[PDB]
Amino acid sequence: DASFLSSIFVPVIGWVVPIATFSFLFLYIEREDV
Amino acid sequence: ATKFPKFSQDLAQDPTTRRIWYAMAMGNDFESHDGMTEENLYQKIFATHFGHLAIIFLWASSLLFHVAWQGNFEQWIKDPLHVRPIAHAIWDPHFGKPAIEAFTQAGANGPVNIAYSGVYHWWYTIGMRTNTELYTGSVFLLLFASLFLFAGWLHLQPKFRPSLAWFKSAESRLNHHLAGLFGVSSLAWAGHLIHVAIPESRGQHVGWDNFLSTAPHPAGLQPFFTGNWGVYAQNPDTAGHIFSTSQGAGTAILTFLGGFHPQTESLWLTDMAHHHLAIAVLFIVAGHMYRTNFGIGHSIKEMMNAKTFFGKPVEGPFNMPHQGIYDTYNNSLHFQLGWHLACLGVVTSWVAQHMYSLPSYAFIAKDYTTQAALYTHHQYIAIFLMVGAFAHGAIFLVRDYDPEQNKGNVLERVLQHKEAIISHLSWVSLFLGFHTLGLYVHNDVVVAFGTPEKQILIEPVFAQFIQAAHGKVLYGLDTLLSNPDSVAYTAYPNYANVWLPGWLDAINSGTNSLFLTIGPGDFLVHHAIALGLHTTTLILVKGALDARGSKLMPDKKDFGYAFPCDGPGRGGTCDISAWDSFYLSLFWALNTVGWVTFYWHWKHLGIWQGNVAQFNENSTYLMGWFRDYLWANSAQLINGYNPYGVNNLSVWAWMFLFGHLVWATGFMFLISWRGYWQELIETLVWAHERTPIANLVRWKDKPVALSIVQARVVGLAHFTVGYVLTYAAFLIASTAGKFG
Amino acid sequence: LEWSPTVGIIMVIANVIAITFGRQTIKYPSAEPALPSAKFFGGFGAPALLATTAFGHILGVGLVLGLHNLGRI
Amino acid sequence: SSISDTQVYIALVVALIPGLLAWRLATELYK
Amino acid sequence: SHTVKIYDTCIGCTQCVRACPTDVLEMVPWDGCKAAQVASSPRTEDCVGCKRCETACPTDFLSIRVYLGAETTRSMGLAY
Amino acid sequence: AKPPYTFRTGWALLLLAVNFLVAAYYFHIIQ
Ligand code: CLA
Ligand code: CLA
Ligand code: CLA
Ligand code: CLA
Ligand SMILES: CC1=C(/C=C/C(C)=C/C=C/C(C)=C/C=C/C=C(C)/C=C/C=C(C)/C=C/C2=C(C)CCCC2(C)C)C(C)(C)CCC1
Ligand code: SF4
Ligand code: SF4
Repeated sequence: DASFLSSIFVPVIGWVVPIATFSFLFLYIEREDV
Repeated sequence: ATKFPKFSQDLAQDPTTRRIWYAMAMGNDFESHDGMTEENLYQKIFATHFGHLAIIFLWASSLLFHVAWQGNFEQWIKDPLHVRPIAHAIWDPHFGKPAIEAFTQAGANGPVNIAYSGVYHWWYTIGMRTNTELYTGSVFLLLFASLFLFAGWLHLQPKFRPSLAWFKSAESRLNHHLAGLFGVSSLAWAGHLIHVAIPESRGQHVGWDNFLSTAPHPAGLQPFFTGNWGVYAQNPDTAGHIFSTSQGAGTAILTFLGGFHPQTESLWLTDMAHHHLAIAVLFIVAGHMYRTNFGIGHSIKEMMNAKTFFGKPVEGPFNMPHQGIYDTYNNSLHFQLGWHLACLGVVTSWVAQHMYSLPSYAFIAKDYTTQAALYTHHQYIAIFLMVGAFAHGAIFLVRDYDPEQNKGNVLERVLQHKEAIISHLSWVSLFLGFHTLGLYVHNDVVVAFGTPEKQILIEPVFAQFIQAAHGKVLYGLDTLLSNPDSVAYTAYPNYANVWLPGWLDAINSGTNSLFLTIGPGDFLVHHAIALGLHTTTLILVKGALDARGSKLMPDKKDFGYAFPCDGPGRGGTCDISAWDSFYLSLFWALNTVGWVTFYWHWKHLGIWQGNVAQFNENSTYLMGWFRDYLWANSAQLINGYNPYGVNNLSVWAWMFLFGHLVWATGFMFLISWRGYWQELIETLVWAHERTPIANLVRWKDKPVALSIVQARVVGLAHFTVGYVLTYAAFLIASTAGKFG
Repeated sequence: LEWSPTVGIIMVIANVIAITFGRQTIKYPSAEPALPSAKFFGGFGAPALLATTAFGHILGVGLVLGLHNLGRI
Repeated sequence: SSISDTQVYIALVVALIPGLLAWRLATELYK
Repeated sequence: SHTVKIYDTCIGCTQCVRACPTDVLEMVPWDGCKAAQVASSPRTEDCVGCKRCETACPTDFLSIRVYLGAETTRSMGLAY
Repeated sequence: AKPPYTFRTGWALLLLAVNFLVAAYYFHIIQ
């Protein structure tokens, strides 16, 4: 009865991972430290 | 420099948005990273090999996990012919209720995707029977990928970084790859087949719980050491055998039967076990050839530089100068990469050519959409690997080749007459193209004018002879294996061709893809295939051999592999670099695999309906292709959704339109070039700096149009993604709509 | 488990494996009472010799009881 | 029908191990 | 910036200096040709990379060459 | 060098002879 995991993981993969990933990568490519 | 990307001070100081794109496209080019030595190059590559390998094993773990948790594998065991396999579940909030109803298929509780990769046939053939076995496989691959991830981390540590001498020790790596990675891995696969896969096919459960108890053969290891090896071939499986059951099951573990199993229409498991044992012994024997720390063996470098043939002076092996070829191979990673991509692409084509003809997985020869997707998959992977082979040959010739160390050898001789090679490829390509197109257009015109008997129809008598040399009685040539009086049939001094009755039984039944009957349409499409291969080779070989310089640009090696052009002068120099022959050849390669997969699919789609006459009568003119293959098979695809509703082919309809869109978007990058878009973006920059409230924010890095080479990249990537996704949607939906 | 010469040869094989490991990786194999041959023994003391054969009996008893528990011997 | 909830939870906990090892390897390859 | 280098097969016909839209090139005294002058590229930071100098060069393959390198605001030709 | 070209035409005649052998099996001259 672990079919409820999809309603967690598919929003995480579709929204949380892109927002966190693109936020990291955007602030990293605009950073002037390294 | 002081900012991303860290590996390029030149890119890091770029003030424009080009910095980001070229940072992405140069991230895996470790040689062009700043401060890169050769030892750090090899060490970094070794670690990325481990990480990549872990990506592969996590992927295979995913396959096992989704079939185990979401598939219907245990229900598919009891009926592989009538049950649809499940890939994974669908969780999509965008689906309406008719869509959710349309994908609730294959006896599933909710919406699911059907698997077309044949992983059920493969896991069932090699002995898996339950969902827990798939589960333990996936967890084992999770820990196995953990092992490789840790190994790649560990060989970046200072005590465990290998030396540059370790990487360039080629004879030890060849001995270990031939002996271990091929030989022992094939021996262990024979051990798996004999211990697990054959007893599971005979109804007997063998697991980790009881394999140390269970002997595979009732005379276990006594006739092996006494030399009475024929005991393991006695009592094979009968022709009344039913797979995964005890009825008709023999006790033999190493047979030599030949042909296909009668029920499953695939190769015998005992033949495959005997196969992997035989080539295991032979690869282990091969892995003792070269010299290592133990004195005996061959030095490949002494074999290249050898100049005497039993006291008679020669130029080298086969009287050919090979001095420096060892160092040319061993010191260049691009020579090695192009060479391995060539061999791996040939092997990938050879896999695709043998998995439809000689299937090895139980009941996969009746799963048509799987057969189609697997052939087309491996042929596309193979043309990509061949294009990469010649691309890295060109990168070798630009970056890593020197003619001083290769002075007088065979590669320099090939460079010395490169215009002869290129002009003869040009001649063979024109000579095939004019006449193949000419016969097609002749046949089109004469069939259009109501007179189809005026077609130029040419029998493929040579390949029909080869099929008759294999025992195919249908042509009536009465040659080597079709002639029972022949010495090749009887094997006159020894009479030991044990494979031959089952082989002729398999080749003379017309109910499989084992040497399909061929006619004039097969002739015409094979010369289209030869045109495609020769022309793709022309583009690739020309760009490799002109990579260092041509008459239009003699100093081309001074600019690298990929550069836009040499400017407007000397007539204009668009697409002059060696990278541009990659670019131009990828079109010809996709075209070629389009022709071979159209031909595969339409011939087999005539087979699977009992109407071979459609292909045999209509493939000789191009309207027959355009009408009976493209137009006729796409109907149930394009009705995947319509004003009346939806069905299970609606993803394939949406993907078909999607692939057309991505392919057509590629034309924008391939036709429109840069300065148009740069002049456009400049007015956009003006408007953003003049627009109030929008003036509050702006860019940090300046908007510029994509570069010329980047445009060719983005356009070709669109073209190929649209090409693949369009043909995949059409292939899967046409075959799965006509055959479930 | 009735005694057969297969049990004898698996005890001898475990003794040979243990004397192989005892020759390869004992830190001090040459103790004070040495063997009279010291050429068929590789160079030992008598206590290192019967240490290796006692560990071979550990391995051999474990092997033959495990293989009897499976069903092989 | 399928595998249980305990097996999916155990597989996720096991998959945390190549996740951590992949994080270390990707940072080492950059370093 | 881009790299513009002048090879010794120059004949000093000054056409590269005239073709240059951003004043990279100038003519300096020399003695290896009849015209007693080579081209020289001191302002390669102004070089946009358009290669009009290579179009203008009359020698059989190019006494002058432009090697495209790192991009700046000047070499990309941005007014913004 | 080698105006008779005796080495490269030995292998060319050998390949052509193997070709005539396969063609001799084709036209049923040798069975
Ligand atoms: C017995 C010892 C041994 C073994 C097993 C290996 C194994 C390997 N080495 Mg290694 N190596 C060794 C000794 C050994 N090495 C020694 C002594 C040295 C020092 C000289 C090296 C130095 C070395 C380097 C420097 C590198 C490797 C690499 C590799 C990997 C190759 C990539 C791969 O996945 O191949 C897998 C290939 C096969 C399993 C067989 C070939 C595949 C065939 C073509 C397919 C056809 C078979 C069959 C039809 C497939 C069935 C399909 C079905 C399963 C679906 C592989 C894991 C590379 C690597 O990845 O590093 C991590 C690498 O960079 N080796
Ligand atoms: C074993 C295989 C192998 C290996 C190790 C390499 C390794 C390398 N290649 Mg190579 N190559 C290969 C196969 C391989 N290639 C093949 C098969 C081809 C033919 C297609 C080529 C063609 C090729 C060219 C033409 C070039 C290289 C280059 C390079 C170097 C840098 C790569 C880089 O940074 O790209 C960065 C990676 C990216 C920018 C990612 C691009 C991702 C592509 C476009 C796919 C993305 C599409 C998208 C995700 C699809 C999904 C969309 C969805 C809607 C469905 C590196 C040495 C370059 C080089 O440095 O040579 C000097 C170079 O110019 N290769
Ligand atoms: C019935 C209609 C027909 C038509 C319309 C054509 C049309 C064409 N043929 Mg074709 N051909 C045909 C029948 C036909 N062919 C048949 C039945 C054969 C079998 C013998 C050939 C064999 C053939 C060859 C071998 C070649 C052509 C070529 C050509 C093209 C140029 C022809 C020409 O005279 O150029 C004017 C002539 C020249 C520019 C130079 C002379 C070259 C000629 C063709 C060969 C002379 C060499 C000599 C006789 C030794 C021959 C060697 C050969 C056996 C390999 C043109 C597209 C040429 C081609 O495709 O090149 C790309 C070419 O090389 N054809
Ligand atoms: C339908 C599309 C199409 C066609 C027919 C061709 C045709 C050709 N390409 Mg090609 N190409 C195409 C698309 C196409 N390309 C695309 C999309 C790309 C990607 C950019 C390329 C990239 C490409 C490269 C990079 C190369 C080729 C090459 C070739 C030649 C291959 C040899 C051959 O077949 O000779 C036979 C010729 C033909 C089949 C075409 C012309 C025959 C016509 C019918 C002759 C009769 C004309 C008749 C008088 C009617 C004219 C009416 C008029 C008077 C008004 C040939 C000219 C290679 C080449 O030039 O080799 C030397 C080469 O190097 N092409
Ligand atoms: C049929 C048959 C047979 C035969 C076989 C054969 C003999 C085969 C062959 C095959 C082959 C023989 C193949 C080939 C392949 C090849 C290729 C695929 C190539 C490629 C190449 C490349 C790609 C190159 C590259 C480069 C460059 C360009 C530059 C420099 C560098 C390099 C070199 C890398 C037998 C007798 C067994 C039996 C019966 C059947
Ligand atoms: S590339 Fe352009 S700016 Fe540079 S020297 Fe030539 S003409 Fe002048
Ligand atoms: S055009 Fe060439 S040869 Fe003439 S002055 Fe300029 S660099 Fe010299």
